[PDB]
Amino acid sequence: TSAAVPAQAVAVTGSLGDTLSSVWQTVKDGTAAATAVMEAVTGVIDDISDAVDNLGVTQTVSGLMGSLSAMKGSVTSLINQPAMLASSLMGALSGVSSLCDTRTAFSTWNRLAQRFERRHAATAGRQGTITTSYNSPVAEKNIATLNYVMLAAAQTYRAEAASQALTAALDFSRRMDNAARAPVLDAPTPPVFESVSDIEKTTAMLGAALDSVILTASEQGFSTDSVQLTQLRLLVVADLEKRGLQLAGSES
Amino acid sequence: HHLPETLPAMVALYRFTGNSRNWQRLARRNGISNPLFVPGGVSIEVIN
Amino acid sequence: TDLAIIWTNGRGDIAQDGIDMLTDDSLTTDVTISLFTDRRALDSDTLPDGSDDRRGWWGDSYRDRPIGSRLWLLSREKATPDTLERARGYAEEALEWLKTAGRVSAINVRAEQLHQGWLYLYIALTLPDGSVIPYEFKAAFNG
Amino acid sequence: AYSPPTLSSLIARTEQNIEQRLPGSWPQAREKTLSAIAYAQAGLAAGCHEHISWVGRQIIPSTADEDELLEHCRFWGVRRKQATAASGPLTVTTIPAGTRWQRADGVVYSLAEITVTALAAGEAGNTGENTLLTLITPVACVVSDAITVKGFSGGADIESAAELLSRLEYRVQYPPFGGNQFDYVRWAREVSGVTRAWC
Amino acid sequence: SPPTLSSLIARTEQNIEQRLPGSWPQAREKTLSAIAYAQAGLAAGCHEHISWVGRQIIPSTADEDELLE
Amino acid sequence: DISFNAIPSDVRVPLTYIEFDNSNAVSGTPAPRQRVLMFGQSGSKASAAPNVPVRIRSGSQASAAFGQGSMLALMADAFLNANRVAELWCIPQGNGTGNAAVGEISLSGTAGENGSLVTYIAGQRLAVSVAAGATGAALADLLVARIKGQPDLPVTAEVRADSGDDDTHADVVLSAKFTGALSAVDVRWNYYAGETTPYGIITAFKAASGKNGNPDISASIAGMGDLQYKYIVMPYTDEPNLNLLRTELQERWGPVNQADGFAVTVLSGTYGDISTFGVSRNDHLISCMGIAGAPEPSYLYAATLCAVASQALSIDPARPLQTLTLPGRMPPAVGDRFTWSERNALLFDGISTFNVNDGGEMQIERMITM
Amino acid sequence: MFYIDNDSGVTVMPPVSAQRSAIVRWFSEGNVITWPGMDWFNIVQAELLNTLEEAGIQPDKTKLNQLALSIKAIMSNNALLIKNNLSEIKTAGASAQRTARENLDIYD
Amino acid sequence: MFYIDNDSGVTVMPPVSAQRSAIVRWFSEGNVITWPGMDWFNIVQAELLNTLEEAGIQPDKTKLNQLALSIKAIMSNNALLIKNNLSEIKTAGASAQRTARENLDIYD
Amino acid sequence: MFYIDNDSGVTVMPPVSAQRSAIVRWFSEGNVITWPGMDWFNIVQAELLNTLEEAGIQPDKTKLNQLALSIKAIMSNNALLIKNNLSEIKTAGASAQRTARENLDIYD
Amino acid sequence: TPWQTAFLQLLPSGLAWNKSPDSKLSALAQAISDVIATAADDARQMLRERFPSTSRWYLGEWESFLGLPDCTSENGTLSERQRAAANKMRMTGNLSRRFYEWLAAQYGFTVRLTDSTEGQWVTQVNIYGIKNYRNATVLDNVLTPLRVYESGALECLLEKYKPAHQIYKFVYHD
Repeated sequence: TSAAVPAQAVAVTGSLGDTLSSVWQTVKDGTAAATAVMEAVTGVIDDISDAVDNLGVTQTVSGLMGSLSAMKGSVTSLINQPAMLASSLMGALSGVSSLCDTRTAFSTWNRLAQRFERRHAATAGRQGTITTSYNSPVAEKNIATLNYVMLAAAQTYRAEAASQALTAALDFSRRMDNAARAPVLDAPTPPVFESVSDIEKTTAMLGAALDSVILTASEQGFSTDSVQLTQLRLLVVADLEKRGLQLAGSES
Repeated sequence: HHLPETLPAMVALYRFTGNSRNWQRLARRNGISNPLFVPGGVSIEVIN
Repeated sequence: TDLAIIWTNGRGDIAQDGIDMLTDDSLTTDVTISLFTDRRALDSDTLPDGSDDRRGWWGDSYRDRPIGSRLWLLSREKATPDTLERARGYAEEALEWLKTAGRVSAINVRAEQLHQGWLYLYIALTLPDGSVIPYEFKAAFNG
Repeated sequence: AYSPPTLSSLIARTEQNIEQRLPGSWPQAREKTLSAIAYAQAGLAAGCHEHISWVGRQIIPSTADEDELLEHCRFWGVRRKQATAASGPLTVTTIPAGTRWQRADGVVYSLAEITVTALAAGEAGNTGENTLLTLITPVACVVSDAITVKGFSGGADIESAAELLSRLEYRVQYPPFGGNQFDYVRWAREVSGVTRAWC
Repeated sequence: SPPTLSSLIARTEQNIEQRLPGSWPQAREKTLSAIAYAQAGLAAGCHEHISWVGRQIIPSTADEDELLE
Repeated sequence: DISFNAIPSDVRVPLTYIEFDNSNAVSGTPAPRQRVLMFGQSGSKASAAPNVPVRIRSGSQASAAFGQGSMLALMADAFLNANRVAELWCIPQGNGTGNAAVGEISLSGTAGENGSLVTYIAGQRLAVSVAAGATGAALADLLVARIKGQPDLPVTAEVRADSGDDDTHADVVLSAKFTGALSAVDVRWNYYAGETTPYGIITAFKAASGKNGNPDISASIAGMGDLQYKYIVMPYTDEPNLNLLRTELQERWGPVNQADGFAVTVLSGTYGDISTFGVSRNDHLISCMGIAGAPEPSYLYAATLCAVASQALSIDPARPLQTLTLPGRMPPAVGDRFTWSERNALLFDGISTFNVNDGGEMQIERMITM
Repeated sequence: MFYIDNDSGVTVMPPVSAQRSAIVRWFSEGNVITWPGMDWFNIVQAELLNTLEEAGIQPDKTKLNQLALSIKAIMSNNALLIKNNLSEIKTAGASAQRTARENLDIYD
Repeated sequence: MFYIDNDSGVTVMPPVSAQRSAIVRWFSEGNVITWPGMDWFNIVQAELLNTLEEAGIQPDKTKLNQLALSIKAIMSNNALLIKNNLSEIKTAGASAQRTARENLDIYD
Repeated sequence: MFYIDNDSGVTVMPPVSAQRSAIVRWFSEGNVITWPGMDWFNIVQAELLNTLEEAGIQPDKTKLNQLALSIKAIMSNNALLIKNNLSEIKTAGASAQRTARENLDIYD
Repeated sequence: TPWQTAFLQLLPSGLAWNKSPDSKLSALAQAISDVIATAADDARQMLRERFPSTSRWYLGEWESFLGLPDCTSENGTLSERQRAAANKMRMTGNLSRRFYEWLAAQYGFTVRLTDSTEGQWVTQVNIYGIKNYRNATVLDNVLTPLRVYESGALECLLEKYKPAHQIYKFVYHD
């Protein structure tokens, strides 16, 4: 269905926040583990701030930029307190989503998803190494869970944006009348979602990405996180297949 | 009603009343642990 | 593209083909399922058996429509026109759900008695202009 | 998890998984066989979920049923008080060991005036006063009918589950009792006959 | 330690291939593969419920109400 | 109706008689009447003269007139609970040749958990609760008490001990009420799906290898009398008795003696024996059914088959007997049922076959004369 | 005799748990060391005892060639022999000889 | 089935070690304490599984007489049977019957 | 080879115990937990080696189908084959051929 | 198998469907239902894991919660670890010699607490039937030796659980 996607997005974001708050662990202040965790969190904030700065060319984003700057400045306070860290991160993601129109939402969320995927792949490709032996285990766990949660949140927001773009395109099509009428003298959706092959490619990409995310969630951040991501996909892919392709009333 | 063989609770309920949605009530009231194996020979109380 | 039902020895079953099972994307599977699965008999019907059990499916209360056909009520009949008329009516009622949708245009079903002891049903549909070519097979025997 | 999913949700999720994984797209109204396969899978999963819930209810003696509460008692070393056969006097005047008088109801009171024991160990062995009993196997020494001026007593049924759980709780909770003046008084008073003691 | 979802997929595919000789359910976009994936999802849910049934046997890792009991 | 002799001649007071019945005959008028005849043995204390037809209307009357648990009483009750319209006439017989020993049960002990032990003696299930540590002697005593309590079983039991006090290996010796080729029984401790024996209990059954012989039916054939018994049961699948019955039935069905007949029997044996017996007979008055597993004895199936066939043919003669369910009969195990090709080949030897529905009920898939 | 007579075995065989993995699994001491378990021992000794019982040989602890004797007995029961010169097929009955010859294309 | 079905096992068997003793060795509780190791268990399990594979029966867990069925299946696949009455020669072909008669010295 | 190769074996096989229980016994975990002991391992190993030696093959460590090879060799030494139609009785001589024909009732 | 029977019964009933034990529907039903069969086996073994006397997955947790790993738990035998956990979980008792004899014998040993020889508080623990051999069971590892030789398990146990005031004196007999 199409009306049941935002509720599932809200549920997925809530579950991801809860799993981050439940898995995050505290570390000693002066250690290299704390230094690495600080660097990772600051990097995530940097990615979000870059997205907001790209968004701000046309709009006014000063309030969100200031909030992000304050959160970057107060990193050491947030590391010790897990609930505030996850709550603030999801609030920042929702703030980024609050500045996106139906035109730019898919593009900005795709860019953020790629940016987070780069970091997740880079940090997950190094599993067994003599250098990785030196890193503390709790720091590595607290970094990997954060990376996965950020990636999953970005992908879920991208899927919801795609569904909303489909709705906007169908409303644009519905705008024009269909009845026979005489002409009268007059005196006063993203392009990637217009073609059909483009929609097929988008559906394939979304399905593959969410399937990979679920497979990863089967280990780190398991349980509800995966159950919710599977449901989200079964809803988003169904909506794209039915409304996007309109397989009922389309003849070749 | 007796059962000629051990049936799942859903099938046993549907055969006797025709609405299988209340399939947990039969298992709970009879006292079966696994609803998939409802005993065959013993008497079974079915609510219509 | 679901699995296809293949008839052998008077009893249909799913079949394999190369690596996996044989697949079907036509009305053949839909018709052979809607015709030859027993749906729940009414309260007032007289069952051919001496028993008091009516068939159906545990999912009939989960699938928005009764599953199959009431052709099982004619398990033991004598050669009289009443049974032929009843078989015609039951086939029409079982397959009218297709005509309700747009998957078929018209249904023409007739009943007859061929060589003694044969209940012959001739069901001819009218697929629309866009429907895919249906599957084609014959019942087969072995051993 | 904490709450098992509904069968309707299981059905919808499995059917959509199969449909979206297949290469094609199914029409609006169809009777594809894979739908029935998915419904059967969902039913199997729901039955397993209910069994797992039943299993999870049995891990604490407070909510466990009788059979598993018996396993808990067996582990902890508690015993169950079995049924007690009713016994009493059988006034008959005017003999093998297996002489069994019969009540008018149908129960049997055997020999081991005489204090006879009911063969059955249920409460049924409890009878009122002035109830007669007849002999099934003649002894050729006395008349068959008795009087039993005082009715039989005893005859308790099996120990109930609530009492068994309470006794298990007492066994778990009670403290160790070492040497002490009060403990010596209690030990020297628990014997049969002693009605006062000092330490 | 419940099996992961990928391990469950593999186990279901092995079972299907063993029961139907000469078959290869790992093929992409195929009926056996779809059936295996759906069954793996159901089994993953069931195994998660089993894990939650566990982990409350001891008071240390039990939940709140079970710990109080 | 009510016979004029019902009210005694000594009364002249207004009386207001009253009667109750249970049959299915609604009109009360004499339609073309059916008088099914039933051959069968009767145990001791029968109090019925052998070889003379007796009219029975109730299972209680049949039991009181032919003893408790005798195969004639069992068949009469099975037929009566399945078909009410027809009229029953039963002719008791004597004893066979062999002894009455049928076998022994052996039970070990030291049960490891609470449970229930179910024993299917002759299709009748006896369930006894097994406590935490009940031993073999206690379980055998309980089983013997249950067997003696229930009289409808065609067996009586006694208990025998062993030198192994613990792990008692107690033996329950069984003995049939009537002596004949049908005196054997079959035990299947676990029949349904969920049922199982408690862990730690060992059970076995040893059956005597002696061979018996069916009673002769020449006297019963002579005493049948001049009547049209539409369906005969006769659960004696023996060559010398079949010869006499077929000779009498072929003497009937002729133009000179216009009296009809038909025999339905059940042969409980392996596939080769069933096929050979089907090939052997070659007559058009007997229609026997071959079975393999048969937890119940053959005469129960014969009685129920006769009941359903008689009702379905009296209602409408020209209607096939394809799909009818024998009410309350236990089909064989899944592994012992014949396959489709085996049934197809069995229909070519005159042996009618059966089927099993989606439920546990069994169908009468096709009925064919020999 | 053959079974566990070390006064550590139960009289009734415990039920065998259902199949978990389809592929063959072997033992390894080095990434988790494996343990045999009761099912493996029970299955192996049950197979050996079932072969012994199929051959009609009662187990006895003194002898240690009963598997070879069992195989030889299965041979002598269910196979033709070179030292018999087809005698086994001709002591059975005349129909056996008729079938053998008509099979070998030796008829009237 | 007959292999180890526990969660502890490796889908690839570890290679067996090289030979160390040329004389037959045994177990002893007492005078050196002995431990089984993976090699002995793997060898026994592989022998049973390979016998099953040679017979052609796939291993199953519920059944226990599969070794006896394996021996009987090998017996039928390789040797003549009393019940069959020399049907395998005919099944093979006509030249087989010709050569069988030739060996039995039945000329035209 | 087939025996223990962990450098923890005894060259002389320790004697077996007596026969203690008359009924069969099976492994269990929980009663008391079951332990195999040296007797069970020794019996199983000795029987496998005994059948391997009786067939005529010496034990080896590399090969892993030696039970199947043993069954095949026992087959080939004592029973008629299918590939060898009747060459065994052809080689046995003329008396064997005449006895086979006479017992098949092909004479005079 | 009962699970495949349950699956077949769940599947629809009619003429088109073949539920004979040799058809493709049955052959696929077995594969479909075996996974849930294994799941049910795990959920059933949780009932055995409920107690520390028989637990195998949760031995580590039952030992961490009880603080078990100590002298009375033997070297590596899983049976002895289970026994130590199952005794420590339900060990509460008095200081009497009868109770100490019972506690010592519950671990498999055999001692008797006889009167002193030199004082009044110094009771004599006469230990009979000394045996340091423990047979390897089927639960423990494949690499463990057939016999594990452990000594001094009873000594430190009794010294740990001895009365505060009293001092024991151990004597070994045969």
